[PDB]
Amino acid sequence: SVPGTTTDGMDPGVVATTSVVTAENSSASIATAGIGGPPQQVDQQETWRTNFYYNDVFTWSVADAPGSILYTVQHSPQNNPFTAVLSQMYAGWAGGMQFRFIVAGSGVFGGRLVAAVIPPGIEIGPGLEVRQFPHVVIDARSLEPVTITMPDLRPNMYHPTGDPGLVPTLVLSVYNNLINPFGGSTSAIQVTVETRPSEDFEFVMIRAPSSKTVDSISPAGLLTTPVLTGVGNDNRWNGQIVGLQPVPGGFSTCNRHWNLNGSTYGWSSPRFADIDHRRGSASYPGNNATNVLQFWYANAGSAIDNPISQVAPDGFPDMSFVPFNGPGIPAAGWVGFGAIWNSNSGAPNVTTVQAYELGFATGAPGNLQPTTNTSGSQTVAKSIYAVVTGTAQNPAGLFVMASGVISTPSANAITYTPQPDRIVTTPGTPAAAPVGKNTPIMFASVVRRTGDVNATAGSANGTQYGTGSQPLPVTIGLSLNNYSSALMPGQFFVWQLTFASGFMEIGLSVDGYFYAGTGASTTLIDLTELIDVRPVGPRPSKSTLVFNLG
Amino acid sequence: SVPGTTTDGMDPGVVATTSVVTAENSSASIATAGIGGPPQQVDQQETWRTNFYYNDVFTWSVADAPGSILYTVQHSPQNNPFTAVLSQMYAGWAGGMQFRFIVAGSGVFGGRLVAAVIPPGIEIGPGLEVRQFPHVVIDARSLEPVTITMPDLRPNMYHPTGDPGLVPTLVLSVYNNLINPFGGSTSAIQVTVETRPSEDFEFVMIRAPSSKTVDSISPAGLLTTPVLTGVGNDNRWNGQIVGLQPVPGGFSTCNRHWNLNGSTYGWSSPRFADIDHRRGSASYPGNNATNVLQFWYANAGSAIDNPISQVAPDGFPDMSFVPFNGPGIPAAGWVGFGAIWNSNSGAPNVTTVQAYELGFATGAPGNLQPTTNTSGSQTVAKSIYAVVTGTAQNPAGLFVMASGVISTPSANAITYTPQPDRIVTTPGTPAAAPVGKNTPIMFASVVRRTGDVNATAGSANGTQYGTGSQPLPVTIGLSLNNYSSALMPGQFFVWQLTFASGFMEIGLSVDGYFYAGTGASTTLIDLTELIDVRPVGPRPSKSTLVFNLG
Amino acid sequence: SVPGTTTDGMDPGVVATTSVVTAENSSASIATAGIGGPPQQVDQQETWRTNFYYNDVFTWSVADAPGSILYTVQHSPQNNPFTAVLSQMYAGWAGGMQFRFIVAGSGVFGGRLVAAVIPPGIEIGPG
Repeated sequence: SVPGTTTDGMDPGVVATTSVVTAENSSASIATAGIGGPPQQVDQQETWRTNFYYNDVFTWSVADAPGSILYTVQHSPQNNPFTAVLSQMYAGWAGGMQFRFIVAGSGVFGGRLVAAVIPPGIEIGPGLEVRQFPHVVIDARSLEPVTITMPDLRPNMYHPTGDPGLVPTLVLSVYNNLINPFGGSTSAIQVTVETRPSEDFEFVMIRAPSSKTVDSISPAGLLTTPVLTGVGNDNRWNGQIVGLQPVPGGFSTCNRHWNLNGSTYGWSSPRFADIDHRRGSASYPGNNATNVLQFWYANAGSAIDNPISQVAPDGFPDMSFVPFNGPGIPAAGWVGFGAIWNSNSGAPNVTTVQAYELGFATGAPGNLQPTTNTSGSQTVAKSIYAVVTGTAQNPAGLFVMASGVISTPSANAITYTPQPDRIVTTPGTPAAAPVGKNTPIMFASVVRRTGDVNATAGSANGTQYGTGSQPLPVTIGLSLNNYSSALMPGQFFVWQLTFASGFMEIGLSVDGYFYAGTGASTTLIDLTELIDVRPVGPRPSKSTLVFNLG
Repeated sequence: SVPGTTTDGMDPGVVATTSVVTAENSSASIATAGIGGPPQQVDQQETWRTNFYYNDVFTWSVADAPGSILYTVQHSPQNNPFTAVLSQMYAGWAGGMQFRFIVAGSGVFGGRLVAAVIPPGIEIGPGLEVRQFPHVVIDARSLEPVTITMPDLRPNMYHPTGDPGLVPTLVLSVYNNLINPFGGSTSAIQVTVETRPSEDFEFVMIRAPSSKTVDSISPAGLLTTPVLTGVGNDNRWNGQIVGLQPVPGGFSTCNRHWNLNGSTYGWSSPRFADIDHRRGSASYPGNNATNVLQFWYANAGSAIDNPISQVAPDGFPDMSFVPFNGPGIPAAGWVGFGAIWNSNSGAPNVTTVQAYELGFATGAPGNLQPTTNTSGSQTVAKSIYAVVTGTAQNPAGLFVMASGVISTPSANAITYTPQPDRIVTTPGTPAAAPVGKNTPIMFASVVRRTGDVNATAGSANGTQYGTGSQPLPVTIGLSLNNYSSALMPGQFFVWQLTFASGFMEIGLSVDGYFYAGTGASTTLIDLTELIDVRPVGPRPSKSTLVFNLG
Repeated sequence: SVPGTTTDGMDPGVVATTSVVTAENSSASIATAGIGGPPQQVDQQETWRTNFYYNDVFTWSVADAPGSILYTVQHSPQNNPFTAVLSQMYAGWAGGMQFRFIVAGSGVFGGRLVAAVIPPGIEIGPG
């Protein structure tokens, strides 16, 4: 006698059936996946085939209305942790995948879930009536686990590993509202999904693992655990990613930002190299050359320095110029150590090095003004400390270093300097807009300033944060490989970041922006207790990513 | 009827037996690998089990004496490309592995090979008499392929995936000298090894792939194909690796150099961050403060800035100071843009920024001299262009940027600036010494100079090369994971770099240095036609890595 | 009793299947392709589909290293001349294709040639 309180790892539970799961579907699936050859990895006694391994956990609270979708998984071999490894050596897959749901509710709870297999081609999100499909209702007082099989409802003969095609989706929405009859702060339960390949799952043809690898079939390995803790940098400042800064108003980033289509709209390679431009004019104001401020400018669209785009040279910051005159330190600007070289020789001049704020402006000879658009604007550089003498040569050149610091009028720290109101953007880039409760984020980093060199994290003067849209390993991996057949528009690729106290989720858009679901919250995430980063796969865009740091 | 000229992929050929392969060994191997549970991935009709997949190719010339070892493979599941993928989801393996040799010689050739399975615990290298083991002799005129089985001669119950233990080795040495009876330039043939798991091969217990991953069990993924082409940088200059510079005299690198034991002997993190030091003395010579050269110095061993070692602050170059006085540009020195800040406020001073050569010296107040040893020396910085005024404060601070350029007296390029005679090294580091025909290499990179800003690769003035011991992704992956149970001392981890014309091999020492076999050649490798990088596994240190670029 | 020096047009020679020529693959290819209606030009007595016909001749130098691609063809009706003539006559195809390789080398030569069938989802290039 086995009581229902304890479950075996090979135990399915109660095998709840749906009308999408038929014998005709299974017989057709084998008889048409036979074009791949004999079925591979179909030994029925293997431990990866027979045991249920962890897929996800999710929270069902009493504040969830009926019809509200709590869980959504796509049919993929990346659901299981072992068919995601076996798909590295095979060029196709076909068949089903069971999902076991364990609802950890007591007998005093009430309310029900619902579980329907949505056929492919149907939009998944709010407004999808799960209860009007062929469905299975699951009580919150259920003790034995309930398993349901995903049939392989596909239009293809088999799913190729790189581009699978159209796949069914599985949704767990609220059938009946969860009730705790007491009332209080203990109004949430949890359901755990595990997964196991069905009796009809298979891989069809073998291929070399030195072919299209794990970094080209899915963007799961772009965000690893050492990347977000202490190794990976950001794509704006080349500093350690020490936080997540939510942007509730939304932003847009053009330079050094790669989408999932493997193309950028900005003017920089995926690295931090020098800014070097030929034949941009330089001048100095007034006539006397004592304590003079060096000025340099060149029109956008004329910098033949990149093989990608020629609005600005490589490594140019996408920061608007805050104007400043005289001995006044500018506030919140990209400032890097630079120099001016003659074009006829290539020799940098002896005395005209300084901490030059680099940026974009609209009118160079008269009043300086900030700008966002690149069309009609000009790349403009100007030193922030006094330089004795200075070049006035019109075909002159500018050489600034790769990384930068923060221009601050005082030693006191300020907010994060790439605010969305001052970010240089070409015409044509998409905007990171909030989708429901999800909001765009930028990866913060400790970037030191010219008001305090020794300013690090936890300094008593205050920490200075610089934010970039993507991590540098993520945009490095995004420029080499293509994920067009990995995420349709209207979807995220969601990772689960677990901390020492709670856990949270961020998702990657098709356009390349990261999305944490915090609502209108703007509090910076600590990211120093981050222990685990693992991928969970494609999820709908209009679904709130779970966020609880405690 | 099947002629012997064409071979099937499932065809073993002639199954040549050795006295190490017995029935008692196989029965013992299954009966004692049963402690892992039932055998896994033992379905005999799988395509990865039945087909021979590529392992290596090697050249047998007429200049090879009898007893000279041409091929050496260790018993591992990384030999096969499919048991290297299946070992990501299992925590052990046990059993044998067949090797098929196809000798592409005509009937007019002569000479023979020999093939013995060396038991574990025996040193592999020159002086190993293969022909006095139980062996199989293979003619060069052989047409049908010949296969021999590796028995799993192990002292353990099974081999754990991370630390396998002691394994047999397989050697293909020259039994009889290859003769071409004509005489000429066509004196070489080729033998190809393929590999296939034996009937007794198995994996024993399953484990989560989110455990110890592919980046902790073997250093195969540290050197990937995009790393060595256009993405990975070096650990000294943060520039694109565009070549391999052989060092026939040998060198030693201390800073930012990680071994396979996951420990460094230098003073930098695996990134390119700023140099920032508190309470190091600054001064200026003479009395007048017009066009004065700024001097800064601080004793080694006193920089409380790192959690690793305190000889120098983070990002400090391991370059000896070449002395220079007056308006004379120094030659071959690490020079980066820097400044001086007061310790009492943290504010960097307005005018004292310049291109400061950063380095090590022995005597600061009198004559400046270069140094290599860190014990008793001092970190010393000095600007190379004139600065109006300058700080003389004794608790002052120094802030230099991460990347650097090359100090050149003229616009003309010179040789690679980190020469082995000027590299700052702590007492206790190992030296990269040549082992036979193999010589240490440093990964070159296009690093621009202060004589020509616009100097890039292929410039008509001449290219400037800066060399670092390891690639930055390699030393980044070496600092997070441990490869102590992956390479015993006296061995390399060899990758096969194939070009558009030929191919060559580099190997990674236990101490962390890279080794290409070019002899006394010092010609820089082009590395712009590099198309493939794949790993071949552990090989003996005293074996010449194959090198032919055409 | 042909000596092997002379080969017929209808003679395959020695047939070498790698691992992907399976019987149930052919059965799952034949029954699937009825979505185009009745199959056309299916008569295994016609001389256009029983004889081997020239596609493309290539060279093999001693300067070619191992791994260098000598002849690669995507699956098409254009690999056969009569199938390429009927390809403009029809609007779809389904089925395999036998490739026969004749090596013009004497007994004094040495070296081998690998031949694999790549699955359709695999990008073919340098790596």
